Amino acid sequence: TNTEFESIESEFSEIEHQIGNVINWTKDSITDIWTYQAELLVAMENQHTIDMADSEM
Amino acid sequence: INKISTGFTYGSSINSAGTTRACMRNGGNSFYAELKWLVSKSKGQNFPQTTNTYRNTDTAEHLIMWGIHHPSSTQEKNDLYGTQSLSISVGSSTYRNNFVPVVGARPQVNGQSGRIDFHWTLVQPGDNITFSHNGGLIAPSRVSKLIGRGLGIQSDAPIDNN
Amino acid sequence: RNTDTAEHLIMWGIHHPSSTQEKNDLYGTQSLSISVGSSTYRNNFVPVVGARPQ
Ligand SMILES: *[C@@H]1O[C@H](CO)[C@@H](O[C@@H]2O[C@H](CO)[C@@H](O[C@@H]3O[C@H](CO)[C@@H](O)[C@H](O)[C@@H]3O)[C@H](O)[C@H]2NC(C)=O)[C@H](O)[C@H]1NC(C)=O
Ligand SMILES: *[C@@H]1O[C@H](CO)[C@@H](O[C@@H]2O[C@H](CO)[C@@H](O)[C@H](O)[C@H]2NC(C)=O)[C@H](O)[C@H]1NC(C)=O
Repeated sequence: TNTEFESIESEFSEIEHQIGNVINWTKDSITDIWTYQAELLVAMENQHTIDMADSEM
Repeated sequence: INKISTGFTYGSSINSAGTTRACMRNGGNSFYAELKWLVSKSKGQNFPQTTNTYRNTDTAEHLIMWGIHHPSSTQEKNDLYGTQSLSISVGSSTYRNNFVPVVGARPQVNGQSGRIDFHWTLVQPGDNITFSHNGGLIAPSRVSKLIGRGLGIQSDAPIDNN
Repeated sequence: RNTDTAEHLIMWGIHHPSSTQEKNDLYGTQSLSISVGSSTYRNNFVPVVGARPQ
């Protein structure tokens, strides 16, 4: 469901402190969902593959 | 980007060919390619008061930008503009603001001890934007328009075409 | 004076004449200036004349 993403902060200039923190908070809080979501999601695919293949025998 | 000229015209007593050493081109004094630095024709003479307007007729809004001058010492504003008080009034059907040059000492940057600060606004189609300036204005001579959608990359890696 | 149990919203406005002939009529020839003040909010304004589209 690809959606293009832009830049919301400058990599060479500076940002205001008040708004920079809010941007920082959201990013670190959104990176914590993908990391947690990916670990468990894969573990539930490794788990099923082992069980599935052993029933075929 | 697309550029559309403004068509501003100035009187006999206004010199729209001001140049500074810090913006060089071809080894000679120059200024910004799209902004005109108005000054008095003869040093010391009071700047005449003038009013200007931009008449939009295209189908889309244009981005108009201008600037104001902040001299470095009382000996300067008395020369470039004159002795009376300076004040600039702007007005459109949606944007109103007022500014005023103010002089004060500063550290030297490049070869100039003064400053110029820029503003901008969007002029909607079919509208008029007015510049009522007595002195210190750095008027535009072209107004840009932004068209289309694209992507903006902020990096320093070498370009690759294959 | 806000003699009540809850805070009230207060709103006001300032005039910006259209020509020197106008301010000299409505108000006068001296210099205009407005000063506001409370225990938390302090600000100052000033009418300024100019030219605008109608
Ligand atoms: C928002 O997040 C960014 C990224 O996490 C923060 O930028 C980082 O700011 C720290 C200082 O608070 C920088 O660390 C220092 O940088 C230089 C490296 O030469 C040096 O002074 C120190 O050794 C130290 O490492 C860090 O480099 C910087 N990160 C980037 C990528 O520029 C930012 O401060 C956060 N907050 C705000 C309000 O922007
Ligand atoms: C902007 O300026 C134009 C002129 O460049 C104004 O057009 C005039 O409008 C009046 C009032 O309706 C008409 O009587 C005139 O005939 C118009 N002049 C021309 C040359 O067509 C226009 O009103 C100004 N304001 C806006 C909002 O566009």
